[PDB]
Amino acid sequence: MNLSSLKPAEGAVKSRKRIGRGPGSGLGGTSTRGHKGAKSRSGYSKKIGF
Amino acid sequence: MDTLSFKTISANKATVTKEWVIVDAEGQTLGRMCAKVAKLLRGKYKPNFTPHVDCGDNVIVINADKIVLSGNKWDGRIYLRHTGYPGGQRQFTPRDFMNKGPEYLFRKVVKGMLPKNRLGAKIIGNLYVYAGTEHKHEAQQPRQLDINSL
Amino acid sequence: MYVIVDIQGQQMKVEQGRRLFVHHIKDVESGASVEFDKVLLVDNNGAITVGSPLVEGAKVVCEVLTPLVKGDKVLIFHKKRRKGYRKLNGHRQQFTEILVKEVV
Amino acid sequence: ARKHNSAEARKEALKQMYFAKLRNVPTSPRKMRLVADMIRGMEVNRALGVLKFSNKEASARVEKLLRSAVANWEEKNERKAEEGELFVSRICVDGASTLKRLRPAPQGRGYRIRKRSNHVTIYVDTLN
Amino acid sequence: PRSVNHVASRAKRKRILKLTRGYFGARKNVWTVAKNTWEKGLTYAYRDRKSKKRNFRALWIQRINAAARLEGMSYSRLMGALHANGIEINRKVLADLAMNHPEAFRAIVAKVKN
RNA sequence: AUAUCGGUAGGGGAGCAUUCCAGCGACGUAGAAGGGAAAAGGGCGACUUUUUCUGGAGUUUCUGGAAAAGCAAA
RNA sequence: UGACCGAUGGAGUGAGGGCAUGGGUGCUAAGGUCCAUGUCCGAGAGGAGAAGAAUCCGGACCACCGGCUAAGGUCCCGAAA
RNA sequence: ACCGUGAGGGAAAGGUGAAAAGAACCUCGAACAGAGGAGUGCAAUAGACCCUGAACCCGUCUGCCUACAAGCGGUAGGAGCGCCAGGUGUGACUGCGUGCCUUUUGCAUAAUGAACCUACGAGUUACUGUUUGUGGCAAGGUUAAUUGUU
Ligand SMILES: [K+]
Ligand SMILES: [K+]
Ligand SMILES: [K+]
Ligand SMILES: [K+]
Ligand SMILES: [K+]
Ligand SMILES: [K+]
Ligand SMILES: [K+]
Ligand SMILES: [Mg+2]
Ligand SMILES: [Mg+2]
Ligand SMILES: [Mg+2]
Ligand SMILES: [Mg+2]
Ligand SMILES: [Mg+2]
Ligand SMILES: [Mg+2]
Ligand SMILES: [Mg+2]
Ligand SMILES: [Mg+2]
Ligand SMILES: [Mg+2]
Ligand SMILES: [Mg+2]
Ligand SMILES: [Mg+2]
Ligand SMILES: [Mg+2]
Ligand SMILES: [Mg+2]
Ligand SMILES: [Mg+2]
Ligand SMILES: [Mg+2]
Ligand SMILES: [Mg+2]
Ligand SMILES: [Mg+2]
Ligand SMILES: [Mg+2]
Ligand SMILES: [Mg+2]
Ligand SMILES: [Mg+2]
Ligand SMILES: [Mg+2]
Ligand SMILES: [Mg+2]
Ligand SMILES: [Mg+2]
Ligand SMILES: [Mg+2]
Ligand SMILES: [Mg+2]
Ligand SMILES: [Mg+2]
Ligand SMILES: [Mg+2]
Ligand SMILES: [Mg+2]
Ligand SMILES: [Mg+2]
Ligand SMILES: [Mg+2]
Ligand SMILES: [Mg+2]
Ligand SMILES: [Mg+2]
Ligand SMILES: [Mg+2]
Ligand SMILES: [Mg+2]
Ligand SMILES: [Mg+2]
Ligand SMILES: [Mg+2]
Ligand code: NA
Repeated sequence: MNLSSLKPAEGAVKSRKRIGRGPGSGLGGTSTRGHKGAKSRSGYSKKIGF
Repeated sequence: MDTLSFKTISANKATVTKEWVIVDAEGQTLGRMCAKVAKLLRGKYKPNFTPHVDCGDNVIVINADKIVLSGNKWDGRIYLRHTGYPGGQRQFTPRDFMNKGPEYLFRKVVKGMLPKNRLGAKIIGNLYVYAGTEHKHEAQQPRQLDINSL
Repeated sequence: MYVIVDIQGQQMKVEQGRRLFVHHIKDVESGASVEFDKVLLVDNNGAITVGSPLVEGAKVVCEVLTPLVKGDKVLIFHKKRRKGYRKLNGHRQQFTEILVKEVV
Repeated sequence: ARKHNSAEARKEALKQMYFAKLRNVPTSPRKMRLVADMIRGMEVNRALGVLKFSNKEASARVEKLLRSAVANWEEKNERKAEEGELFVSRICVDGASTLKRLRPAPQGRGYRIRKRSNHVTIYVDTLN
Repeated sequence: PRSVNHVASRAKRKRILKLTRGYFGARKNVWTVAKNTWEKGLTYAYRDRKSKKRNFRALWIQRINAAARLEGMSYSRLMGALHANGIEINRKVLADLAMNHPEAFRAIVAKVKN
């Protein structure tokens, strides 16, 4: 190979997850969060030990 | 592009086979005769029947006043209508229609067995009802038909 | 002279030199001779024969002109309102065009 | 060279069209369109009389535009138009740019006022 | 770097607006109205592709009924006789013969009218 | 070969387009990008090709890399 | 059948509802309310019932102008005596 | 700029052409108000708001349809007419069809939301853990700050 035909090993790289970008992706709308409650809001975190 | 190459052909204004027929109402029941008349007008007896074309027959009914209504229907069937004003419901009977004229009763019965659209509104004009056996429809040569055969 | 015969599970009325489109026939070439011997009716300009167990000896020989004709695209759409579910695919049916040489 | 060739073709086409234009007239296009629809298709001298005696304000400007279009026909044909020979073959009114102003309303509110403009185009041709 | 897909974003709308041609009023050219109309039509088309087979079979049956009643039999009796005699001509072919080849239809009827 | 293939919340898999970069190939005043019209194509689709009018100076393929990486409603 | 069980990565849900059966409560009232056993809607399109979330039949990979049936039907609107 | 007594708040707005060669002169008109010519220029549909010139929105012409007709405006059939050789515009007449989003046990709902178009608009990055795909070494594995030569 050279600089014009570079190739990583099979399965070495993988595309990241992108949410909130439409219905076809399966990750739009509520964007994997469910509907309501505390865990659906921006800035929710888990109180560890609670 | 067309990959069918074997279609069913619809009749049109230039390909229909319209005929004038004469039927008699000497002792027939009103509804039972009018169902067959509706089939004749619609064109259910023609092998090239097409539901979007006026492809039926022009029907002349003679001896309309000899039609028979069984039971107490001549005065016990209450037709209701409304004038559009408050307290404006009215009643009338097949006897009232017959007194007005047999063509009115026959038209009322057949419109009701015909389809409820523009085509049916056009079809109802192909029916001709006469009280006696004398009518004037020369130049078209109508064909007598035995309604009991249908 | 016309016969009623079925080709790929569909009955067609065929005469001599007609250029039919039928459902795709696999592993054929241009000019290949195909044979169909399941005639149901034969009408020879006045004389009509109808076969229950088909018409014995009847036969239709055709030649393949195009081995793969694709039909017009159809949009396939599924949607359930207020649920977010939605998908839109495309479909093209596959045909082969034949020309009928001899009608026995 | 492409734009030069296209421009030459357009210039050659323009030599057989007899038209005049009025641009940026400060006046409602919907009101001018009434007069345009009134005079569309008329013989030119009759149209000139109609515009002279019409009860709409825009007819005064349309009359000058029609006179200019007749003069352009005469210049491009190198003669004079005989009586009853020309007619209004095409006329349109288009909306132009709008001036925006503000008018005070009660209780401190303010509303926008639109002062509209229009373009008019007139063609003339012989009654063929 | 900054990425904005202006041309692709506009081309996606223009392609669908090419398909909404012929509609009434705002439904032909106003994007959020035209797109809404287009998808409902696609659901209609899916349903109508299924209902077309039912409609054409009903038309064939009515034409066959008319021709058989000309020949002196009803549709149900004719179909019973056809299935008893075991001939496999389908309703589309029978209706086409009834409308266009009455002699062939008469032959079919006479074969099974025994 | 047989079986299977309705789906909300949600889990998993495989891809398209966009902007810039490296390497390798190309195109352009004998007409680039953009704009209008038409035609064709894709297991399927996101989309991609071709012709023509306008336009009058830049654009693009393949492999890999990185993100201000996609709107119909707040 | 095949997905039962272990260990690990990622969750969502924790407002349910109708019908049938066994009950409590109510007035042997409620499209009422509280449990249990099934089922369906929820998340399920198609057919009949005129038109109905869950009653009757039936689980939609795509195409077809082919054929057989289910519930329910076969005088006309409306397919078939 | 504008707004506020004041502290203070706080916009919008780039592009003719290589070169102004930025249109002498003629015609209509009271007037360049504007236009039609002539001329300059590769180009003026580059003419001063001037490169390109999209949508919503507004017109004219041509083709077909439309004054007995009734519901999300489409979809599947289907005559006739009209254009450029199997394509294309329109569409008499027929069947089926209560938008979409969100929220809900359940919405045509008389529950929420949007005048329309163009443009703008919402899971990102850093560090530390943990699991996994792929790799390098392997009873070992790996350097941090920093230092030399370039
Ligand atoms: K009922
Ligand atoms: K029937
Ligand atoms: K320019
Ligand atoms: K330039
Ligand atoms: K423009
Ligand atoms: K319609
Ligand atoms: K309210
Ligand atoms: Mg989901
Ligand atoms: Mg949404
Ligand atoms: Mg929400
Ligand atoms: Mg909740
Ligand atoms: Mg939650
Ligand atoms: Mg906050
Ligand atoms: Mg003014
Ligand atoms: Mg005046
Ligand atoms: Mg005041
Ligand atoms: Mg909108
Ligand atoms: Mg299934
Ligand atoms: Mg699925
Ligand atoms: Mg060019
Ligand atoms: Mg670029
Ligand atoms: Mg790449
Ligand atoms: Mg973005
Ligand atoms: Mg946008
Ligand atoms: Mg709780
Ligand atoms: Mg609870
Ligand atoms: Mg309850
Ligand atoms: Mg109860
Ligand atoms: Mg829910
Ligand atoms: Mg279920
Ligand atoms: Mg149902
Ligand atoms: Mg059967
Ligand atoms: Mg002045
Ligand atoms: Mg130009
Ligand atoms: Mg410009
Ligand atoms: Mg009337
Ligand atoms: Mg009329
Ligand atoms: Mg509620
Ligand atoms: Mg509902
Ligand atoms: Mg609310
Ligand atoms: Mg509102
Ligand atoms: Mg609403
Ligand atoms: Mg908006
Ligand atoms: Na995935």
